[PDB]
Amino acid sequence: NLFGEPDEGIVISRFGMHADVESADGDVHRCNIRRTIRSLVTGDRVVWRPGKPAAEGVNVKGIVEAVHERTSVLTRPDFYDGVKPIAANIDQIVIVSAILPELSL
RNA sequence: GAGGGCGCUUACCACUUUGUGAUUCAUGACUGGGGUGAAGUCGUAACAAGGUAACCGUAGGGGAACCUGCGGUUGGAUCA
Ligand SMILES: [Mg+2]
Ligand SMILES: [Mg+2]
Ligand SMILES: [Mg+2]
Repeated sequence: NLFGEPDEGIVISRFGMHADVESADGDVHRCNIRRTIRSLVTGDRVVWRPGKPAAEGVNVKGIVEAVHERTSVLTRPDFYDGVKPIAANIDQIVIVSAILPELSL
């Protein structure tokens, strides 16, 4: 409760119980998520509010309220896990491989 | 004179000092695991004969669930 300013920002990472949300200027600010969120991935623009600092200048978390529409999505299914999206909202993929341990085709 | 007092000295001994142990609390870089986490990643181990029957003890292996070797049990199916 007692949330802050609704704004657009880019999610840095995903940690299940919470997520790292970068603001519109480059501020690392971790936030938890809304219970109605079906999925949240790395690099997804969201609607979020950075809570309210209890101590003056020292805040713990904010919340991520809403999720914008997807440009792309990387959904890969799995046995006994179902279809799970990994990443989204991307234009280019770079397949990176090495000769060690193996280089398969 | 007898005797007493003072003073001195000795015995006992508190506090106090050094050397060096035992024990206890607080602090403590670092470090060992474990628990609590529905949505995160990695795999599909076990529960059906769960797709190499499982489990226990022990040794070795490797991100990991685990696997292999030896021995035992049925808390195993199908089987005469
Ligand atoms: Mg299995
Ligand atoms: Mg099995
Ligand atoms: Mg056996």
